Amino acid sequence: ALNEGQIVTLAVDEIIETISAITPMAQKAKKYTPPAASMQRSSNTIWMPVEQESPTQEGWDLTDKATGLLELNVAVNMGEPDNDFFQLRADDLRDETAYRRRIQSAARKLANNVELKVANMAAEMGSLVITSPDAIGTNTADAWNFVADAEEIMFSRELNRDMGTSYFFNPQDYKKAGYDLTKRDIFGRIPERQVAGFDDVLRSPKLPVLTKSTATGITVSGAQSFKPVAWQLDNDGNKVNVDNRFATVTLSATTGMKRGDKISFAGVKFLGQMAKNVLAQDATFSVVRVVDGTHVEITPKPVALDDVSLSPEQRAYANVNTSLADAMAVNILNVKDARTNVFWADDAIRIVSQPIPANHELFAGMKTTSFSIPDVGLNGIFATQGDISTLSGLCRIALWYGVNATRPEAIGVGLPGQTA
Amino acid sequence: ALNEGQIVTLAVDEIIETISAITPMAQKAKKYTPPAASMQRSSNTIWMPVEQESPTQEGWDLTDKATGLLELNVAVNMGEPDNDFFQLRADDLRDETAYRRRIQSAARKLANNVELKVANMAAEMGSLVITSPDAIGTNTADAWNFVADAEEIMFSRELNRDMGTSYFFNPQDYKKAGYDLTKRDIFGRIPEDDVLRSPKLPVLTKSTATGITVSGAQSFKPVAWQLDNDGNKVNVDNRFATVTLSATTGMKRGDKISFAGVKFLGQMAKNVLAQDATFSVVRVVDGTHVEITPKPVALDDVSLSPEQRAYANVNTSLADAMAVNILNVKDARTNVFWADDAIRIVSQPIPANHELFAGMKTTSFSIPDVGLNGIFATQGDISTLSGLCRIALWYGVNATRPEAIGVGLPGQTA
Amino acid sequence: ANKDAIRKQMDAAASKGDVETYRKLKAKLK
Repeated sequence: ALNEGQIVTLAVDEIIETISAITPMAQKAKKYTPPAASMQRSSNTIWMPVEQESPTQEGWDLTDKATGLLELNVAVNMGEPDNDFFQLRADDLRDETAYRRRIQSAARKLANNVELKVANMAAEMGSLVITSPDAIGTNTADAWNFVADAEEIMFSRELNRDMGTSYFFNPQDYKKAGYDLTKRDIFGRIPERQVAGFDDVLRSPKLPVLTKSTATGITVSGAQSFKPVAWQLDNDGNKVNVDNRFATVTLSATTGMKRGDKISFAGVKFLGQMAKNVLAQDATFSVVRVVDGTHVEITPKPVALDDVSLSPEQRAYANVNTSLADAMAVNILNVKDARTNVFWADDAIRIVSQPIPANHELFAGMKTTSFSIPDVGLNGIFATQGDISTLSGLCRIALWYGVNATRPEAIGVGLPGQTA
Repeated sequence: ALNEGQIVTLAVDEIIETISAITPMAQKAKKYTPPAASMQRSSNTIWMPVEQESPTQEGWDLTDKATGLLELNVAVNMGEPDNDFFQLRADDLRDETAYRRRIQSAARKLANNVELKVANMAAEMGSLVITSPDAIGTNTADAWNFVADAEEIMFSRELNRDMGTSYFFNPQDYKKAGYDLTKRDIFGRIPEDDVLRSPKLPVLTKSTATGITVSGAQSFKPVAWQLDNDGNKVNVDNRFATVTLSATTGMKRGDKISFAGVKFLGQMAKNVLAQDATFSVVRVVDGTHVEITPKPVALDDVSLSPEQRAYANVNTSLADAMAVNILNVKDARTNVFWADDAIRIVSQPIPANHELFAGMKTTSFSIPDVGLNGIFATQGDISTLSGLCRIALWYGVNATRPEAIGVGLPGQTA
Repeated sequence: ANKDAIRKQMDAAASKGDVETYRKLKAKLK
């Protein structure tokens, strides 16, 4: 009974409403819309700026304010679209309700995969790692207070000066921590400000399990020092921004190391971002990739305060008391398999999306309509085509988006049970 | 931002102009249109007649002399179309110039296939082999004049209908031959002796066969027809002759061979030439059998009827144990030359039912300069979220009269 | 001059879908 226009409108409406309602994790991420709109299938690397607040100056005459801080950009790439390709059988097109249900199932699949991507990003890119042999529980005698520890480590580092922190719990630890699901939805949101605050604790069942690192005795090789640099020359001789998030270090060996591991050099201590005061907490670094059998990359760039070569504008970007020494130990943190809990600041994860470049009505074989989800910030396409093999139509919903873990130092992952 | 009609027109125009522009060899090959053009996808074996040669008929009374003459045919199999099946993306269709660039890239590959097929067929089927230990150059004392030798061997042999031959150089030998190229097209065509250069001329690898001799006394005769398995009469392709040899180790398709005593004849006058008869093997059947591309028909053969002897092209038959010389002793990048109908390009329009099935828009075009017939089709796919585009070219290159196709092999020092 | 008018005729022919007229007009333009 449905005609093509009703098919398109109902499907787009269902996708938008379902994806907006399902994902809480993507809502917490700060959506970023590139100024550039591209007609190319291969998305250009978006270099979006990362802003650290300048200290306010008081007085009538500000001619001498100067102090142009270092401008650093982070790179986000958009992968191939995440799509759901399926057949629209005659049963699904019998009336409005069946079509709504099928499109809702497709949107549930896409939204679940978006949440999975965000959760994997946070777990495998989170720098602030907090561990102890205990397990999360209500009693204070022999259990965690994950919210309290995360709040304390955030306040000590002064990363979230004004805005609130988003805490995410896997269902088991969410139940253990004492949070009740009564009068609550699946994710822990209450069925119902934006300027400030809005500190929320939610339960996300998409948090992965962090496999333990089967690596012991790895020592730093050489003396590595890292300085945040805004520009570098590419092979063409032009100037390209430097992703100052990742710093590659040289180790004795990388055997038993993978993407998800966490490390914490023995002699390196964290610093308050706004005060540069040495903190008692050991500095925690998260690996992103293992380049070779000798080199490895880590999420927070260790920039030592006690660097003579460091410029004052570069010294503003400091999170380490002293650089890597000659024979420091990696001191791997995640020693036991455990489901992770992730927390991050206001702008510690960004969702980047731009409309899919496609030309409509040129090829009469398929009908493609572009839709956007403003609440989540995902741009997508909805396409249908008649297939003679199944004597029905083929439908495809493709979402194009890129998750970027900007400011990985503000993403915290807390995994309990690291007994030995 | 290109509408459907604009897509079709721009694509077809781009394909036609660029393929007709960058096909130098395919435009020197004769264009043949099959008389029977039907909407069928099966590739028929087209039998085009070759020029009829008849014995000298002298005297006032010629009774029962028109009858008995041989009419021989050569077969071409067009086969399956050469397609370039790809996807059209949004950036390609955003404006006319990008679409023209994409379609030009596709038709450039199609022209690659056409030229590569023609050049490889000419190099591996050409039997008028001329070699010299020297390298091609303008130095009279120490260099080799490829064009002069090719013209002399084609004139002595009388296989050129007096319209001139076509010489194709590879860029190295074209540069060495001292051709100015400033007053010439990119290929040397004198835009508004026709010596041209092509970058798709293959390198003819050396042949390692050393101790090859004819197995037994073999004589070949031109046969007009034969009975197939169904009992009907089918023409016999009188180009290739199967020769039994002592051994065929180290012999491959494209190897140029010669026989010890066997010599060319003037094709029309039947006078013995100085040059030894040069043959090209097109297939190695067994360990003792090869297939050489011109059939050696001997003047001195007494078993031949005068109608059959009118096609003789060698001095003598193959003896019991005759040495088989190998001409391509050393690796050299080939220079080819051919005369008149030595290569024919056979093509007919691709059977299509336009505007009959919704979703697929097929447009049938033709390239007049080259003589290729093709089809251009677009359809939209949701498994790629892009419009599939297909360009087909249905053609068959036939090397009619391989005796008229030549291969020049410089620097055969041995 | 008339080149801009024959270019409009070329564009109209291309939009219609007639390759032969488009090619003839393109040859005329050059």
